[PDB]
Amino acid sequence: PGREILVLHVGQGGNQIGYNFWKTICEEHNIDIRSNQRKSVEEDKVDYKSVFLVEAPDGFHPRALFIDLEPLAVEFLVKEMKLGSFFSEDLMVLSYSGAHNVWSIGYQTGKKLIPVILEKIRDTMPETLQGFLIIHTLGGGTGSGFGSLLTETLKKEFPGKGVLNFSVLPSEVNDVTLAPYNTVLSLNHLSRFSDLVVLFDNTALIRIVKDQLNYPVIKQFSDLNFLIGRVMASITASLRFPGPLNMDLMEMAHNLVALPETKFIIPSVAPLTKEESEMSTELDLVERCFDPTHYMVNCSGQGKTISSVLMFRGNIAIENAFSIMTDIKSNVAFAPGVHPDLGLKYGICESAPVDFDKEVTLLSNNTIISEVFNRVLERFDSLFNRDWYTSDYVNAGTSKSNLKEARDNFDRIIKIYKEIEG
Ligand SMILES: Nc1nc2c(ncn2[C@@H]2O[C@H](COP(=O)(O)OP(=O)(O)OP(=O)(O)O)[C@@H](O)[C@H]2O)c(=O)[nH]1
Ligand SMILES: [Mg+2]
Ligand code: NA
Repeated sequence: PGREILVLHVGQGGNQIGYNFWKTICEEHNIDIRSNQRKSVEEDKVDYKSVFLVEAPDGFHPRALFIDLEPLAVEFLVKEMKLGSFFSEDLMVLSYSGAHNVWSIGYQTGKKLIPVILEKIRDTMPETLQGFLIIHTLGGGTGSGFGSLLTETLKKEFPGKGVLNFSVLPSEVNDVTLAPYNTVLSLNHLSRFSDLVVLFDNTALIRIVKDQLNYPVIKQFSDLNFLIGRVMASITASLRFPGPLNMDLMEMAHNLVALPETKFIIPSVAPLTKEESEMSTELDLVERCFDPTHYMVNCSGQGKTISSVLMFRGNIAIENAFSIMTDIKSNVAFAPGVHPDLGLKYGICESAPVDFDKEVTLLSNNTIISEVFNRVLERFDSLFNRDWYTSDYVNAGTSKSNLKEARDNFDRIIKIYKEIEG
């Protein structure tokens, strides 16, 4: 017993992403998400289901909480996807009134539900829990504010356990005009209390789906969020299936976080289709992961990699994984202080993702984060310098001084990344 993880889904986006994540986890473990049972004994594989799944005498359940300040996103999701016996009511923490896209309302209002959330965690979490994953968007009010509150709360209440965030940044044109405030307040909070923040944005996700999967249309967020679920599943695969070289959450964080502030990570995965997994080399897949076309954050270029984690899944030639390392270091730009022999952390798992031959997942700590964050800062300043949209932050406990304090700390993080870039 040990290595267990609890996943908290917060707000509309965080819970919708949760559907794709848990669908992927059940499929990888050959669990029927509708019956809660193994699909069969014969195809039960040697694995460690307890990382994300609770086995009870009646069947399997997600080690998850489904948290929102309004009920519709979760209720509609559970009905449409027929999740009623897996996303069960005892795992939901729902209110009625919404955060109205204001971080401060999400933070304040969420405080009222913290006792129930802690009781549920303390009621069912094994003592050996290794950590928490918080799934949320940063541009709305509940994912951002309540997610921030939860990051702070768990790090304070459970010292010694990992707190990792999977966080969706605003799109290149924001689809919430308040998103700069909500994103700066969230990234400030996560810089204080998270151990590692894995970032995504919808501009990059849409580009990948349209250009790598060539979907003719995206009608529901499930046809975008599957990419976030894929990253979450694959970087934990070596906790759940056999393989030559396994790694846990804080093992990956320790290899990535060069300075305490540099905890903001860009993920990528290759290939995106089964057909490509059958006609690709380890070299080709790693090169795709390091290419901006595959980054799940919208970036202007390759940037400079400070540190990276690569998970090789499936039918992997270990000699190829090792021999390409000099080629990665020669062909990918790394930050000036990175020694030629350093900057790579490998995990190798024998389990391929559903029906693929092999797959590589990259977590990159990259100086280009400074460009992504600077753009957020420029959006923030365009509102804040005019005093636009501040009233309902002020009315919910975030003074104008507090907004500025969060902005200035955010800027200090940007400058650390820019300094490392050289
Ligand atoms: N990738 C992805 N983005 C989403 C999803 N749902 C919403 N978004 C994005 O998330 C941001 C809006 O945040 P929501 O998650 O809707 O807000 P919330 O956390 O429910 O907060 P409130 O509605 O303000 O209480 C926008 O940038 C949306 O485009 C989703 O399922 N997947
Ligand atoms: Mg909402
Ligand atoms: Na909303």
